[PDB]
This record gives sequence, C-alpha cells and structure tokens, in this order.
Amino acid sequence: EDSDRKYEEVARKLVILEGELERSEERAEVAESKCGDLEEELKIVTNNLKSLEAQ
Amino acid sequence: EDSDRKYEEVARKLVILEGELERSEERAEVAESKCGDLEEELKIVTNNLKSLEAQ
Amino acid sequence: TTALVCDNGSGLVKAGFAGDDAPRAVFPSIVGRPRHQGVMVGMGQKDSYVGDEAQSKRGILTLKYPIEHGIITNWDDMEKIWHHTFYNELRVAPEEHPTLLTEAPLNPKANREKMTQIMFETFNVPAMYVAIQAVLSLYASGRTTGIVLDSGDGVTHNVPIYEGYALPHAIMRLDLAGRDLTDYLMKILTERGYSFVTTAEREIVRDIKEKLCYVALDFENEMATAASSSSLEKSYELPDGQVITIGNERFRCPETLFQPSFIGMESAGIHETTYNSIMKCDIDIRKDLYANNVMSGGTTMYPGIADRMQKEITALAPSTMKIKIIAPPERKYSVWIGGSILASLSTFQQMWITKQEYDEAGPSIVHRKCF
Amino acid sequence: ETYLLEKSRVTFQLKAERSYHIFYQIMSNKKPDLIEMLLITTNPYDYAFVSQGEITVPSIDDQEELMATDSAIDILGFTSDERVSIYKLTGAVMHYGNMKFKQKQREEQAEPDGTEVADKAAYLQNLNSADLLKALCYPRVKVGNEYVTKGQTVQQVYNAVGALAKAVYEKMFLWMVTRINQQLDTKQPRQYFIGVLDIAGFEIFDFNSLEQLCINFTNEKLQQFFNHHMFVLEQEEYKKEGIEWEFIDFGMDLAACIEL
Ligand SMILES: Nc1ncnc2c1ncn2[C@@H]1O[C@H](COP(=O)(O)OP(=O)(O)O)[C@@H](O)[C@H]1O
Repeated sequence: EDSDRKYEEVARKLVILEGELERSEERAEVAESKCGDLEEELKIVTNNLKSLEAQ
Repeated sequence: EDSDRKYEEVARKLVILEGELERSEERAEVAESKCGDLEEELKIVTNNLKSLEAQ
Repeated sequence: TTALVCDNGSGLVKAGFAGDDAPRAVFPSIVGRPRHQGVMVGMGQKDSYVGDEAQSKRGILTLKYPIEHGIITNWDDMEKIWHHTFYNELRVAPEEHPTLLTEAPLNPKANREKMTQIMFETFNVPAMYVAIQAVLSLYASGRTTGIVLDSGDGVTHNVPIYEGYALPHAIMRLDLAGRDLTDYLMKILTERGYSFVTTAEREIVRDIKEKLCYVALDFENEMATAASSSSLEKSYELPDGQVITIGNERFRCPETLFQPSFIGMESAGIHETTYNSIMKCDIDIRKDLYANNVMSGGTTMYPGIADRMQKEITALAPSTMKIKIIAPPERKYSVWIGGSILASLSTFQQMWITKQEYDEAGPSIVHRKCF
Repeated sequence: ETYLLEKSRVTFQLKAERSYHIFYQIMSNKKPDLIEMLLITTNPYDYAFVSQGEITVPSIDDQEELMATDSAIDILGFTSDERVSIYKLTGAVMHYGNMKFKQKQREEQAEPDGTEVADKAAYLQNLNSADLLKALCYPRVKVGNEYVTKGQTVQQVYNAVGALAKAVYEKMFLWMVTRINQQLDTKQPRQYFIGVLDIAGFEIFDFNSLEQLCINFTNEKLQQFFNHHMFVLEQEEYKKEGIEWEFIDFGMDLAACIEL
C-alpha cells in the first residue's frame, strides 16, 4: 500500500512532467521558429541596408 | 516484489523525467532571449534603413 | 605517513589516500595515440594521451586498455598509467608513500611479480602490498563472513570467506565481465542498423549500456512483452544527434551473465557459479554464506540484478534457507573503500613489503607470506 | 581558552551522574517561556540523551541558575536573538535523542518511522524535516568528480546523529567562548602574557572508564612536562657547581607509561 500510494504519486509526477515537457517543447519550438523568421527578416533588412549603402 | 520493482521502475522514470523537465525551462528561456535580442536588432535596422532612405 | 590506495582494475583506475572515504581520482584506464598525422605545426601535440584526456580526444585516437582480463599485457602503457596517476591525479611524490595494489585471484604470478618490481624500481616507493579485490570488498561491507561476487570490467570472481578465513579451493574465477557485455551489445545493436566498430564508439556503446540496460526478472516474459507492446523502447542521443532507440536489447545484453551461451562461452551463469562455490564449501558454513551474498564492481550495478540473482539462487538452494543479497548503493567503489580501511589499520602496518626487504630478497618476495 | 572539552557527556553518562547543567536547567520550570518555545516537556525522563543517570541533585535547584546565567549572558556581548538561538540549539540537541529509525524489511538500510520529533528538531533549526531525515539515512560522498549515495544501517544512523548533536554542542561552546573573549579584550598593543590554567586532576575512582583514562593521560603528559622542566632547571644548574649527578633526564620515566 505504501509503494502503491507513492507509485500513484510518482504517476501524477509522470503525467504532469510529461505534459509539461510537451507544452514547454511546443512553446519553445514555436518561439524559435518565430525567431528564425525574425532572423531571415533581419537578413532582409540588412540586404536593404547594403543596397542603400550603395549610395 | 511486484509493488517494489514497479515503484522502483516508475521512480527511475520520474528521475529521468525530472532530468529533462529541468532543462525544459532552459531551452524555453534561451528561445525568449533570442526573441528579445532579435526584436531589438530588428528595431535598430529598421531605424537605420529609414535614416538611409533620405534622398 | 599516509598510504596510497590504487585499485587498477580494468576500465577504471581509482586512487586515493588511505583513511579517506572515497577515491579522490577516478578515470578510465586507457591510453590513446593519434592515428592521423596532424598538419598544424607549433601545435606541439604530444604522442600519447592517457585517462580522461584521451577519453576527451577520442575522436582522433586509438584507445587500448592495458589490462585485458585482470592481467596486464602492455607494461609500458601500465607504467604510463601509474605515472600519470601519481603525478597528475594525486600530485604526490611516491617516494614517501606505501601503496596498496589490488588484483583478482588466480592470476599469472609473473603479473604480480613484475608489478612489485616496477613499483620498487621506477616509482621507488618505500613499501607496498598486493591484496585480493574480494577481501577488500568484504572489508568495506563490515562483514566477516559471506561470499563476495566481485564483477569488474574484465573478470568476475567469487571468494567465499568465513570468520575471516578464505577457502581458496572454492574460489571461482570467470572471464566474463563488463567488456564482454559491451561487445555483445555492439554485436546485437547491428540488427537494428546501428554499426559501431571504432575503438572510440565502443565507449559510446559502453555509455548506452550503463544508461539503458537492466536485468529482467523473468527473461521469457520480458521477451514476449517487448514483442507485444512497445513500452520498453527508450531512445538515446549520440554525440552528433541522430537519436536511436533500443527495445529488446536493454535486457538481452546483461542477460548474458546468466546465459553465457549468448557469447559462445560454455561456463554456467553467475547464479550457477555462485551456488557451486557455496556447495564446494563445508556444509556447516553454508547457511551463513547463503545469507551474505555480497556484491561489488560496476557490472553488478544493473537495475534489477539483485532481485533476479535472488530468484535464481533461491530456485537452486533448499527452501528452508534464507537467501539474502547485500547490494549497497555504492558497491562500485567497495574495493577501494575496503582498501582504504585496511591500509588505515595499525595491525596492518607490519604487513607491508619494505624496499630494503625487497632489495634483500628480490621480486620473488611477493608470493612469500609478505603477500 | 577552553581546552579538551568533554564530548560524550551530551549523549551518555553513567548511572551515578548526569549530562551537563543547561539541560536540567531548562527542565527546571522557573520560566515556561522556554519550555513552550523549545517544545520540550518538563520530565527529563522523556529525553534519552540526558535521562541515563541522576536527574535531580539534592544540592542545588536549577531554576535560579537559569536567570543567573541569563544575566551572565546579558552583561556580555550577546544580542537577544543570539540567546534564543542558543536555547533553540540546546533544545534540538535534546530532541535528537527521540529520533527513531527502523530497518526496512527487504534490506539493512535504515529508514524513519515517525517524523514527529524529526519535525520538531528540524523546525528548531528552520530547515526541512523530510530533507533532514533523508540526508541522515541517505548520505552521499564525493567520489572522483561526481557523487554516490552510500547506504546506512540503523546503528550507523544512530552513531551519526549522536556525533551530530555532540559536534553542534561543542561548537556552540567554543563560539560562545569566542564571543566572551571578544567582549573582554582591551585594545592596547600587548605582548608576552601570563598563563592561568586549571584542569581536572588525577581523578581515579572505583570504576574507571574512557574519560577517566583520558584525564589520567592528560595528567601523565603534564607530569612528564614539569618533570623534565624541573630536571633541566635543577640539574643543569649544577654545571657551575663543579659536580653533576643524576645525569639522566627526569621525564624519561613517565615515557614508559605514555608510550603504552
Ligand atoms: N550503471 C551501470 N550499469 C551497468 N554497468 C556498469 C554501470 N556502471 C559501470 N558499469 C560497468 O562496470 C565497469 C566498471 O567496473 P569497475 O569496478 O570499474 O571494474 P574494475 O574493478 O575492473 O575497475 C565499466 O566498464 C562498466 O562497463
């Protein structure tokens, strides 16, 4: 009974940290895709910068 | 022994689940640092392009 | 003064000072040499790394354990190992430090002899002594009876000790250990498409083994389970991404210790050699030996090994005997711990082999009761 | 300077004596403010560390001594929180005795049964109780460049907590002495001092033990010290006296008993 209670406890731990890894991963990866988007946008604006630097 | 090895197995699953949910927030927060500095340089380059748009 | 305790072993050298609580320095007992030519002049690359340095430079080296099965084969690499230990892992002048050395039972006497000789000549210690790994492992567990099943990386022996007496005729050495399990895992990992052949990626496989493998309480049931479900598969990320997965292997690999036939060996499994070593001992001391199966060495650190071991050796022994398996949570260093304990004694301070005595009697002195 | 403060008193004493004063002092109820604050009861027989000898002495009560030594503290360089800390630490020392541990059924590994006294002692130091009992029954030592968790048997855990209470009590003693000598100094640039030193004498009894042997050994060292000093002075005086006698050193006869 002791191990079963602590086993259901650590099972709550299982489900919560699993779902937590899941949505932290989703948040992270969407934010990083957005970051790569803004990165290529910075590339675009630097292209514009150089084209203007052509005086 | 059933309860024993079951709790031991799920406790190892929990310890690895922790060993990953720990740096879950880490690779979350590095993403946000990236977002921040990228938006910053976005603003900088948008100001610079406009300043060079003169003639 | 303080005594040194260097437990060579295979795979892992572990050293420290007597009286301490854990070996100060622990590093792989390998020697690497570059196998490409190198083009950047002024880089001044040395010719042979050693220990953790080599373990880090793995990508461009060729690693070679200088101990094969408890026996030392390449003496120059062994001297390099010892010198690096003394002068970099401990920063100690070995001239003023009696050192304690360990070796498995049933080894070539020339091994231990040359060990003593090099110790007294090259490093010039004041005294030394060679001890049996299993005796120390018993010391570290506070016992004074019971059989001990050490299983390091190269060798695997049982030494039944009772009341401080050792019954040598029942010692059971067996040359199946962690390195063999690593090789068998390298082999069966091919049947998923994973190929590790280099002496470097053998270390990768060793890590995979230390992390994912475990003993299965019942082999057939676990096999049928892994066949039906997929709840046993776990993944693992190599040093260049490309995560891999292993299922059946996780418990097929360490199962070898109980069915050595998997690697073509003919001897009987761990439980069997243990029970046989018991039965070879006198009948009056079999109950205590049943009750005190000590375990040590890194290879006895698989999740579940103690339970499976108890199951088997219970199936073999009579029903009215209490089987117990002393498996501490730090048993990997039990040999070094026991060595520190022993070297720290004072009733031991007259068992050393003084350099004067060796100069008087030559390396043949070791086999003499200056043991 | 305090020197060779006895240690084993705090957790053991023979039948015909007791532990140090402060415990029974707090047990004396001249101020139940502490008795409530240190969560202790009044019956000393409820606390095993101090209850293995004679608790009440028929010479002096411990009540008056409470405020006596309290004032002794106050007049010296002690803050109030300092004193409540001293009291809480003594109370935790007293509490450790009642921490109970039981062997697991499938091993020799110790484990706790009731966290009650654990909770009390842990709160008395403002640190988690579960964490405390865990780190008692699952220590870990630095091996190489990582850590491994050693195992513990019940007896080992009892020895551990005994050493813990002993060490914290002796550290309290040494640091309160530090504070005392910190308040009493005068800032004049000083030089060579004088030495006033009392010590327990060559106290031999009808039933000796460890502490008695240690005291006798200290007195052996002192006797040989002053034996050799008198030797050099007295003897090496007579160099000028045109004659010498008793040419051997005088401390070299206590050496036989010291080396043993
Ligand atoms: N957690 C683990 N699980 C399974 N095997 C392990 C584990 N840790 C280490 N090993 C194996 O045990 C070996 C280390 O054993 P060790 O006692 O160092 O041997 P030796 O006494 O010869 O030095 C390593 O080679 C490794 O393969």
